[PDB]
Amino acid sequence: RFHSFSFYELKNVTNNFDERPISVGGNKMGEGGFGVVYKGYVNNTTVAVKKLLKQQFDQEIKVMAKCQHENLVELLGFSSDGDDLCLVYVYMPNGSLLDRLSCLDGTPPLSWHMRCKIAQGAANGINFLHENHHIHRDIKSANILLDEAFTAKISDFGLARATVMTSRIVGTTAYMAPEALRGEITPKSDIYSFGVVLLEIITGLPAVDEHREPQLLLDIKEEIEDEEKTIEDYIDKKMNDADSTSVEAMYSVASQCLHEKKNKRPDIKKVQQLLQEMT
Ligand SMILES: Cn1cc(Nc2nc(NC3(C)CC3)c3nc(CC#N)ccc3n2)cn1
Repeated sequence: RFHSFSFYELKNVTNNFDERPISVGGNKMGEGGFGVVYKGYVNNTTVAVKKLLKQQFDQEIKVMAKCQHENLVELLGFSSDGDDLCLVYVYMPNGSLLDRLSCLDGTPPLSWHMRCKIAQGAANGINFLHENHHIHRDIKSANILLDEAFTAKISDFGLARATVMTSRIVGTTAYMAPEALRGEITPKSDIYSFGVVLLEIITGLPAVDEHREPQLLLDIKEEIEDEEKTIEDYIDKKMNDADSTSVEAMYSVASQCLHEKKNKRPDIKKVQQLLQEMT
């Protein structure tokens, strides 16, 4: 299905992998899942080039082939010329949800209306993966990309897995479920991580911050339950269109996702249903 590249092609499309900022004159859009991503070109389509480990390259293509959905990023191609490896996708013009929440490079803050659509879209993408018996294992705002219409697209299926335990604990610790940190592999851990994403959407705060109390965003749930704070205290001030009702409705979903006991968390279908009722 995917078009097979050759390293020279990609070297050139990326202006010899100009690994520097776009502001200056480079091509580096960013770095992430065991790699770097630069803006590239294929005739009419702008591509994202993921220059990289081998087993994470092999799995990404495996998962991408069976999992095509409007809320999953689309893989167009790749190149496997030696130890230098490359993955190629439809370029997401509005980058990651993490970067848009932080207004990286001066992009305007996302409105509450836009935030609600992104949360629903991301929940729909997770639903598709769970329906297809796949556990993402690295649900985070850096892995939620935004297209030309700010439609949420789940990315990075390198750690994805098709109850079961592991010796190699992998993921982003600020987003990980307690049982995932203990080696358990369960789709219930993806729900917990999605709860952290929902808190990031409401607050616009990063999942972890050394210079903050609490350092971990997931801990604001406790502050609220203990009444040391309100959700209203944490609503992102960079919005003019949030209303208490839908904000509290999204917080309620986030709160349920963040249950310490995995079996007490809602499944993705209940999450999707609850986010749809919110609007
Ligand atoms: C403004 N801006 C647009 C972009 N576009 C973009 N960014 C991707 N990753 C980021 C966020 C690290 C750079 C990306 N990633 C994949 C999948 C992978 N790897 C597929 C498409 C992508 N498109 C980035 N900043």
